[PDB]
Amino acid sequence: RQSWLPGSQIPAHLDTPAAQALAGNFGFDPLGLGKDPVALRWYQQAELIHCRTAMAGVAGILIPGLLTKAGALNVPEWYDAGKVAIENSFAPWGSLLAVQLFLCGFVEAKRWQDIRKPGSQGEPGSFLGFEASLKGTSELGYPGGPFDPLGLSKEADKWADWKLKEVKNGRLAMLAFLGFVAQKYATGAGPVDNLAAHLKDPWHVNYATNGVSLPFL
Amino acid sequence: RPLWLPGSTPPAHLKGDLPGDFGFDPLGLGANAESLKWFKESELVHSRWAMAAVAGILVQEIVRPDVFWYNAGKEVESPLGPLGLLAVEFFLMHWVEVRRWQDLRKPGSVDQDPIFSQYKLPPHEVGYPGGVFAPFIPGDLAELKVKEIKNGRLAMLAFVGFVMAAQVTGKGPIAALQEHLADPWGTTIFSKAAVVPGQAVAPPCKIPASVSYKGIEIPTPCFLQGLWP
Amino acid sequence: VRPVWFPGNPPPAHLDGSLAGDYGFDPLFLGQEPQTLKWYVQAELVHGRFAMLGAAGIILTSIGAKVGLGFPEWYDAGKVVVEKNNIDFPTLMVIQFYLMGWAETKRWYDFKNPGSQADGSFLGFTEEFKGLENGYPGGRFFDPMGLSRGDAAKYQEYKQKEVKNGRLAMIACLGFAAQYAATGKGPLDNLADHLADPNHVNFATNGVSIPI
Amino acid sequence: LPSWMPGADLPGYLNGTLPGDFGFDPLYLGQDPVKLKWYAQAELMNARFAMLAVAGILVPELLSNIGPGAGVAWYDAGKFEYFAPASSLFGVQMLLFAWVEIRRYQDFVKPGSANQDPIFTNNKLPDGNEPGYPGGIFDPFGWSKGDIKSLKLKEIKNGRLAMLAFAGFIGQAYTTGTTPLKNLSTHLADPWSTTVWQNDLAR
Repeated sequence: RQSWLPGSQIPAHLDTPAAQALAGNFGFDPLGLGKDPVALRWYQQAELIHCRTAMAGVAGILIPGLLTKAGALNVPEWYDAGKVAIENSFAPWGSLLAVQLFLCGFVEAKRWQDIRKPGSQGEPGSFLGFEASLKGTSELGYPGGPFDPLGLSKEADKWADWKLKEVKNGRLAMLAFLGFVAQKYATGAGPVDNLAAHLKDPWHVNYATNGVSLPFL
Repeated sequence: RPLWLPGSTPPAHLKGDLPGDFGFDPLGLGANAESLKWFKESELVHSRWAMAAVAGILVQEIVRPDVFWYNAGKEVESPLGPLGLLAVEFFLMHWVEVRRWQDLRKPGSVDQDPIFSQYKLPPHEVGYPGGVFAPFIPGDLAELKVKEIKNGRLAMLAFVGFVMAAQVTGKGPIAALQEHLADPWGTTIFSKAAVVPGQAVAPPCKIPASVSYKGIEIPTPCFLQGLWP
Repeated sequence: VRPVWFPGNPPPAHLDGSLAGDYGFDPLFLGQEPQTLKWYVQAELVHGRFAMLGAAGIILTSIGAKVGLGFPEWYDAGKVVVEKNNIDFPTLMVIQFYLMGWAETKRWYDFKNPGSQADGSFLGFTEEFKGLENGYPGGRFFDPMGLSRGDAAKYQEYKQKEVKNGRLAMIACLGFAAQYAATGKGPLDNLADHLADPNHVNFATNGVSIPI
Repeated sequence: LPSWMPGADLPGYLNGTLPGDFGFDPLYLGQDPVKLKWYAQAELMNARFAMLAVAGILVPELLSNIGPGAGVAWYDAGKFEYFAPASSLFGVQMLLFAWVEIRRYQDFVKPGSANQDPIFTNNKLPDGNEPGYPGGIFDPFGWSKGDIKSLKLKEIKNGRLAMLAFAGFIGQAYTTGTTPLKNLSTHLADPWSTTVWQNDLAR
């Protein structure tokens, strides 16, 4: 099948109905961290959450960051917007972080009780109307009802493609974010600016000439 | 059967079916069949090219002398834009060549005039379109193919000889030949250069250097001037 | 019966004659195991090819140097041209390493799995990224002239002449190295000098070769 | 079978079922038939749109060249009063877009399920629905006689054509900083010097 490394052998664990049926599989675990299936499923869930959050974050960075080059939507840099917004704020950052911590912990508790026992949150009466749609969609990591509100799941011929493009774009988002932070350390300027620099000159605007990435030269 | 070397023996794949063959592949290049077809095709193409080019250079030097055929590139003037000439050339010739290539890869597949469906070229081999292309034939295709390949290889020789003679004398080949006739002994590369353990001598190149057209300033190096003797 | 490099002594066990240039020369038994032997076969082939390259390049540049054509001497051409143009050591090195790593790791995993490279895991390709022999990847590209698919006897002869010239080129490149490191000069120049006087322009007078 | 490449190998799934198939897909972007239907639909859409767009960008400038409410350049949009700000205009625009658009989607998804005016229940579009070809009152002039072939064919052909022309408009605008009609007039003045290459090299 499609393997990250042609010629290579498939990891023992990575070739099973579940693995080949999970997503985005190319026999890539040279550290064999998935020789255990429970750990493997747990890590699939972790990777899902990471893909989603990284996609969200990289959008929130690029889009306003790109349009600040445009006239409107003049926005400060992302690694400084913290200072900017806390200046323009109305509440102390302590209380802000505390409340957002509470409200994230609640939802995380729900997700976690589910991943512990899938049919956990359909317990009748535990809420007033939640349990109705508060039940898994037979695939741990794809809640239903309001989640997937536009009925994109009632068309299975697009189901696999949705899953695949989700995981692909998520992995790309994680990678782009790491590039962001790395270049903000090395150069320190706007990502769009590093972009424009390497475009105005590829052959000399690069880590190869940053004098830092490769210090021995 | 004639052989390029009388008294010798031909190779295996070289049989004698192809026109103008003389069992000349001392390196057995004609081993594989598709490669063989490709090479015959390319030989025919080059032969016709060299024939056209040598005839043109000859008659050009005859009719309009004092305009260096090697220098028509710079020395040409046209009211039309050079960009226009190169563009039209590239386009239309790209078309003809890609059509011939489509033919070679899928034989007899495009022999219809795709606008004038009435007009349609009859089927034929490769490198032998015929039809309207051959509307006038005195004699036999057998001898004609032979004469074609003969004159084509000869024209290749003539062209490369013109190139070297122009790189060593910078003259029109006609005047260079007049020179060679004028002096039977001195108008020889032997009289012009030699190599001996003592030292090496090579005659000086005649094309000076990079020549400047309208700003481009083409760099013009000699063909491997280093090993000329 | 094959000409043994040491006329009179019989060849060892693993040295048989199936390969090109089997003059029975492995006095260190480095090729008893067939894995290691096929391995060193591929190694010798690539090295011979590199040496043939290097000798050709050096000799041509050296001729261009002696003739008044401004070509530098090989051991300087690198620095001189990189300073001439607007090149950067880092960018050149990194691009070079990228491309070489790709091609070479592909050859590596081919040697490992002898067939999995023309498996269409490439763009669309097959019947060309599949090996023909250990270190003989003649397909439509590596043998586009297509001699490997004709006259197997002539093909064997070509393997023979290839490995012969490869060994010769290896030796000659090391020649060049010593020539220059000793005479602090140009190789072709040393040649011309020994021509001028072989009796006296030679290592016997170079006063370094023989340290007496 | 008119092929985009005479003598080439057409992939199987392309079968001339839809108006104007030449077997042109060197990337196999429609092997999945649901994708294929989606893409033929969106193709017809974008095509007809580019048609109407090129029409009403060409006509206004060409009439401005001669003998009237305005003669502004095509991409110079925001500059007029129009007795109202663009806000409410684009508002009502998108509302009505929504209605009949949600019904276009209905026609595509559940065929034959939207043919009669729910108000004018008597008024009712015909039953040969063919999602993507309502006709009927959309054919209020006795057409659809010539069977369908040339109609659908020339339709999709001119649609792809207008798509290309629209893109070229964007190109000349962005680069030359001028108007397509003027770029045309210039190349007319001299083709031998009005070339992309001339312009990029000068740039």
